[PDB]
Amino acid sequence: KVCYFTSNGITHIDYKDVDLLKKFVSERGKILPRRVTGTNAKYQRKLTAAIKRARQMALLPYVS
Amino acid sequence: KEAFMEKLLSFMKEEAYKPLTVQELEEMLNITEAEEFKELVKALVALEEKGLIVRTRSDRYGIPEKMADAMEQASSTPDTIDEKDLKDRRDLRDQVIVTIDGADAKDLDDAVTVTKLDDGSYKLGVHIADVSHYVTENSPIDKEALERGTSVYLVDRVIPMIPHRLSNGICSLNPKVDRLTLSCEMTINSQGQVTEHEIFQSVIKTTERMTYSDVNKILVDDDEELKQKYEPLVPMFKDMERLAQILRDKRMDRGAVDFDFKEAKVLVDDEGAVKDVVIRERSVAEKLIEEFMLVANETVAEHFHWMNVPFIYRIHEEPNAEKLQKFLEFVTTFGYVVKGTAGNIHPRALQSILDAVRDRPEETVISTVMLRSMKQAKYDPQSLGHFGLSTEFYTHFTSPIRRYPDLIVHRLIRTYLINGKVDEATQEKWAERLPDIAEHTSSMERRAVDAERETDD
Amino acid sequence: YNSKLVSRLINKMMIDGKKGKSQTILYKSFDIIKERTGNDAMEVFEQALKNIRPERRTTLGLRWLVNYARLRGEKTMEERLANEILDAA
RNA sequence: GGCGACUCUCUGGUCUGUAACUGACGCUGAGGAGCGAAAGCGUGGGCACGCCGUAAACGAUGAGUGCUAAGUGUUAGGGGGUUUCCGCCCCUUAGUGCUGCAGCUAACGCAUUAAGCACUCCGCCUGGGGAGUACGGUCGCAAGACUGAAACUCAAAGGAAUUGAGUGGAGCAUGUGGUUUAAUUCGAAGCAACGCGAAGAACCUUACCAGGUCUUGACAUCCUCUGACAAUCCUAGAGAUAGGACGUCCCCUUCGGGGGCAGAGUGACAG
RNA sequence: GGGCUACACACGUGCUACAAUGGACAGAACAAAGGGCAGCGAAACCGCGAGGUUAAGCCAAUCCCACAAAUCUGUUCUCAGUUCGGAUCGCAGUCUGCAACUCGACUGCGUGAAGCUGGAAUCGCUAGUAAUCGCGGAUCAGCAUGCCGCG
RNA sequence: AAAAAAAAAAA
Repeated sequence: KVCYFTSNGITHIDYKDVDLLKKFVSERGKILPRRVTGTNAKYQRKLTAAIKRARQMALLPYVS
Repeated sequence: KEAFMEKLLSFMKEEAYKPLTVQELEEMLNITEAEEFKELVKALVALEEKGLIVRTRSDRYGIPEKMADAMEQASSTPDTIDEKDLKDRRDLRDQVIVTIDGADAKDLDDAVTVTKLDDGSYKLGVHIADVSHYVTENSPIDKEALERGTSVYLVDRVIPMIPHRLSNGICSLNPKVDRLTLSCEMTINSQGQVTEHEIFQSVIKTTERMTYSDVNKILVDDDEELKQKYEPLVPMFKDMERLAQILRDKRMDRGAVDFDFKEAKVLVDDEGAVKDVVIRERSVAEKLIEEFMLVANETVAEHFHWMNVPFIYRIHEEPNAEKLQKFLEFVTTFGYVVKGTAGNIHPRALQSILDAVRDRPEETVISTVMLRSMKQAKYDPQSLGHFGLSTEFYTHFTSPIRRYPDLIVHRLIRTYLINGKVDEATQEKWAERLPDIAEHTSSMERRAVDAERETDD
Repeated sequence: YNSKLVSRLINKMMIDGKKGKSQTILYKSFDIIKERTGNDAMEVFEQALKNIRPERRTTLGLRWLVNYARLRGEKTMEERLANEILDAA
């Protein structure tokens, strides 16, 4: 499939944007692999940091 | 607890009862309290453990009526007879019974006794190790014993058919200890005819373990020291010699072919180094035991032939007429003329050649070409006779420690004679399995012989 | 040659049921044996077999005769077989 | 040597740029210096911090530079042209694989990340055992680490290759895989599923998807109703989807009207 | 439209090799079974060849399918990745369907590869066991290393 | 068919 961020031309992922991040976490809250979400390597890395920042500020769960 | 279990069992014994799940039993018994439900579960488990009820693969309870491992088995087998196993066996522990074997033999299959009767006939007891008692059908050892088919006797070692703990222990007719046997007792007249016989289960206690060497020294070498040592047994050994000669004379008169070939025996030491290569001689003591095992084997085969139940035979078919024609042309070059045609030769006509070539330079080769003209003996469910022994009925009964066919013969004896199970379903079961067993064991025998020869060479 | 051994040798030589080919090879080979030795080919053949269960003895004799003949250097099978028989003899 | 929850503070190196400047300002480096798993050791701690410095830390491929087919991923940028883009597709560097030619190799292989063809410099080897031992060491707190024998002994030791100790494999089909895909429909999923189907996938099949769609619908049970139903050329399109022209006779009426094909709408439902 | 015909990368299953008991390349043949009216299709028939062609006879002991092949025979090749057997890839035509593009069959026509006999596996065995060679039909636009029945 | 056992059996 296609990268969300290269597609929609999103250069900057934001940890505050919970709704976006929630598209990339599983039911249990596990970060979905790149192979499953079609994400670019570049954006997987940015995305991963965002989710971890989000988890830290209790925007997202560690474990659902 | 017990009153509840009885009530549940009574309910399940009713004629209208069908196998029910735990929930269906709860409903049918009107159990509404959690403590009564706990009682039901405990009762079902306890009754299932006692084997009074059975749980099906669909978790329904029902009444039963209405519905390394070889070595572990060997290790669990008792080293002594259980008193319960003496039941319905003839007690022969007070009789003079002996084994006669090779000095190195530890797997003693057979024990013999001879009594001369007042009318001048002989009573011969042949008492064979009851291996079928310890190696039950479909046991781990049984499956392995089928796979092996026979013991293999290599130059330096034996590969046994059954584990050494049984073969040398509880199955072996060890000296002066109680042993279970399947016995063939035969009354034999002055012409070597079996006039009466009985096949039965017994318990024996061997008086002595003899060797072929010791028995020859007593009978042939007239050894006074050994006769004094075995003074009580010497009369029996002399009657055994006479009876064996009578049986041999009858066997030869019937026209059996005495294939007495010089075989090599390789002699090794305890380290397996070769010491010597000698001619294997068959002494009087070996030939005596041979005749007793032969008459027991014939008697068992004849008994089961007339009983007309599925059984296993040791057959030797008639020679190939073309091979035999070539043999008859061959011996004519040496000036030996045989009475008969290749398509209807009597064994006696071949024996007459062996007797005529005895102690001649051409003996070994006429003997060898005669053998090559014969067929191989094999196991078969059909009684096709045994050409080489000039007999219509022959089986192997006398060595169940080392031959799986003999172990099958013992099981068929127990099934048909002792247990009286001659029903159609029992016969069909054996009629189906005996062809495969006969083919396999005949293959395993050839494989053993080819390996033994390969080690000799 | 009124010989079952010959007939059996033909069967061992035969490939893909082509019995004719094998018959021809054998008869030609036996001609080569007679032309060299002067002896009867059959006699030489039987001598060859001697040097190479009773049924299995012949089986192995003929099998080896043929197997090794095929491995020899001479160009045709009739010559390879002749030379292997002559050697065996 | 080695680094993974996160943030901030301080601070290395590298790449793509680009072309402004500098203008050979370079390279390898014995020595030396620092860094250097683990462990051991030492002190307060169950970790900090010093010695000690080896380890498949060589890692069995020293460092730098030039030259010498390919075909393809992967990481980070740049250039072009359908392209705002998205997105594909080519061109170029940097890192990292993969399969291979030249040449090289005893063989195995190497292959622009060379074990090819070259130049420079540094480390190293010149049979094995004795032996990393001996001995002076030198470093430590110590264990060790470090440098490194010989007599004598033995014709060997060692590398690769080695080959042992009916069907398979060689070359092309097929069917269920799996994987590659938007979709690659499956049932069957040993038995009969795995040439098997279905006695013929280019297409239909074909499910399933990517797109164009239509909707009593593709079509019935209905019905009341009436036009026969349509054929056909034109317009399109990938065709569906059909829209038009033109062309149609209701089946059958003892003639009340009921009834083909269904126009027709019909209505629960279509299948 | 596509794909199921991918093909990353497995197995089951099926054919063509590993020549000489064979490759050429001529000459002589010997089979059975099955099918055909919307057809079956001869001669002559184009054709390097593959396909078209027109039309007899038969509606089937009267026609057509229809020429079984393997094999025998000499001529090579001659133990050679070859005259081993055929991959593959150019390029050449002929049919058919709606059109051979993914993904047809066939021939023209170079190249001619692998392969010079595959461990465990797991059977049986004398005439066509067998194996080889076939051959016809079904199905079906096209086209069977499939399959059916028969030689 | 000259050298033989396999299979009698031995057990």
